[PDB]
Amino acid sequence: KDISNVKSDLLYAYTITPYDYKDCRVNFSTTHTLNIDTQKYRGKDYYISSEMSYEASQKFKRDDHVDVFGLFYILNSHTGEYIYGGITPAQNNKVNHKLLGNLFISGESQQNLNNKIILEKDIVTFQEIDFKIRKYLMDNYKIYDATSPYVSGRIEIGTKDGKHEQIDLFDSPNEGTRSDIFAKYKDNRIINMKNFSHFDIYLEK
Amino acid sequence: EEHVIIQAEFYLNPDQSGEFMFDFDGDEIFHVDMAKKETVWRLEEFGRFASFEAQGALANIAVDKANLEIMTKRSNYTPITNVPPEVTVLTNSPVELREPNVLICFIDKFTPPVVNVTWLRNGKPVTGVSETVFLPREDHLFRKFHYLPFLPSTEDVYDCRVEHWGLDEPLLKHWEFD
Amino acid sequence: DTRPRFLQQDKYECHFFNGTERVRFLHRDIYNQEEDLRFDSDVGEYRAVTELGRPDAEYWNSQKDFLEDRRAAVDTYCRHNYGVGESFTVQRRVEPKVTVYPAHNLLVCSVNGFYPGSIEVRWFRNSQEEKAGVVSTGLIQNGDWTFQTLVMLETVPREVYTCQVEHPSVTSPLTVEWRA
Amino acid sequence: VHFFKNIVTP
Ligand SMILES: [Zn+2]
Repeated sequence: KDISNVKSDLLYAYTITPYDYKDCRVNFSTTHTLNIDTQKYRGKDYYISSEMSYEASQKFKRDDHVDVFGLFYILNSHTGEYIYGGITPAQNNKVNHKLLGNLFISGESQQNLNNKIILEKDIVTFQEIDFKIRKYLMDNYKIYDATSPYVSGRIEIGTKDGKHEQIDLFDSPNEGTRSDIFAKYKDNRIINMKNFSHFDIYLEK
Repeated sequence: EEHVIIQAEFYLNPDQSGEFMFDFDGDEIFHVDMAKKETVWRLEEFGRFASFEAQGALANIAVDKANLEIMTKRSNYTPITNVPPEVTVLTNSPVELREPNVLICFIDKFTPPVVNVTWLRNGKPVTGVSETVFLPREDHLFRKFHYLPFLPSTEDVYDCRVEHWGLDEPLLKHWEFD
Repeated sequence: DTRPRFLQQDKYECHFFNGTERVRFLHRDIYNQEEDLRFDSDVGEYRAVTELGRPDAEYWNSQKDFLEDRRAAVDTYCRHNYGVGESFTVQRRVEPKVTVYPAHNLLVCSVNGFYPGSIEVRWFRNSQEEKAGVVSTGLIQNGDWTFQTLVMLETVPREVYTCQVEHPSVTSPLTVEWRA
Repeated sequence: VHFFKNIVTP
């Protein structure tokens, strides 16, 4: 899977506007799924179906109020909208978290990307964090452009406990479609900013 | 205070020699060589666990030199008070005939990080190399460790000859089995 | 050689408390040996430590920018590096190695090649932890991430006294008896 | 692999 193909798949996959509906009800809840009534946003009888692992698929339950933030993998499907994870306990009080970050490029000098990304939730999904950082990286470093040098790199989510969680930046499994690329988000993994220390970026070539 | 990591770097004149390093809880995690421009691990195995862009440290050094000039003047040209080094020679392990060992010559509490150390067996100088870089002291002085692997005996009498612009005469240290 | 020397030391230091619960960053500009300029998280801006360093303080403090980068080192620098080395520094353990040899008879217990420096050495006689009449070299830095220490016991021989050593790299206390 | 980060001196 020559990186050359990896890259374009990501570029194309990630050139997208996320679904970002705030404080919506959960109509029903199963395992694989979780129904959310995005009625006060899109339209009459519309909604959002978030696909997610069992573990995660069971913490939420009907009537629940939640925040959606997911990258789609299918469209023009009537009244429905489908994503993987992207669900966190709704945020009630306004907040703002300027993220701190280091940008190491194999070859160039250290550079830091502090306060260049702002999260507006206390509890957030790695999806949401992963998305914005990538979008930023794209918008300025063109990390997925056919011409971009970078042959590889990753994201490290630094916690205050002193640990890092990797998130490969050039990884296109299977066919390499938004469905393949965006299904790792099933785990609906989240994080509490009280524990987010900083993030690190690594780019080779 | 459970642990302390220190990024210690200096620049001296007219020697025009810098040094950059990380000190963890006491030891040198690693240092950058201004000569070969290559990060050097105190423990060769560390490199397998982490990397550090050598080029980076040299940048600072550049800056540091400059700060020296801009500070040298600002201080109305007042040099550095030489501060003699307190030598001392311990042993890597309980000496026992023929069984390989190491003589350690711990130089500590000196400040102009400039020194000269010579090893002596019976009396004639002995050479290969083996030494650390100027480690920092909470009082901004220095301590350096020099080494010499020897094969214990009883005939030989080793010597660590420390030369510093502190003592008006070289500093010698004797050592031998029993 | 009489040529004067002009030194310039810079120490960027990280202090960790309870793992990485709460850290502390501190930058120290040092001309020759006096700490003239400073900067502490607990403070937030550069402070002068000696008149010689004020000119700079006011300067850098005028660049809000550069001052945010330093304010964020407890995160992007300290906790980070702590965690980048974690594996081979804080979690480093290296089993000692004790031997016994006679220096009022003489006894000397040598603990070599261990790490960390937190360690405990004991002298027992048949059935009692004799804590009296024993001098020690204290903990000594070797330069290669390993310590050493010698505890000198002072007693008259006859029986069988032994050194008992317990260090964070071995749960079951290590032992070495000496036939007297 | 990981990278130790150094405080850039301005
Ligand atoms: Zn980090």
